[PDB]
Amino acid sequence: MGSVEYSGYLQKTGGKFYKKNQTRYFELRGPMLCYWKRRPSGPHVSPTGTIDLTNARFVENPKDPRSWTIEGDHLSKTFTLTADTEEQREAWVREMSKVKPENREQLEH
Repeated sequence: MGSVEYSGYLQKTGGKFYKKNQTRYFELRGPMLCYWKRRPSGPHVSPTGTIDLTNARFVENPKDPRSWTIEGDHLSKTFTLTADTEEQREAWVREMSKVKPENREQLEH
């Protein structure tokens, strides 16, 4: 797509060794997720990095409904995305489900 469908803040691991709980800006562009060290001056600004969430599965942590576990065939690695609110908890994944995939379907055999 390239356009933004949804954006907001999430909690994640961070600090030098990726251990500490830090807040970062996230921005959803179709099946692609962007994240930023800081808020951009505009959509033309490059993100810090992206995650391919095409046909990704999202499962709640049994100890923390707000902490999503993200895995899928197109995913470079397992991610954790922790919401701040109950509304975000649900909306986050829902918005990432409304979007259409861009990648070609794979053979599961």
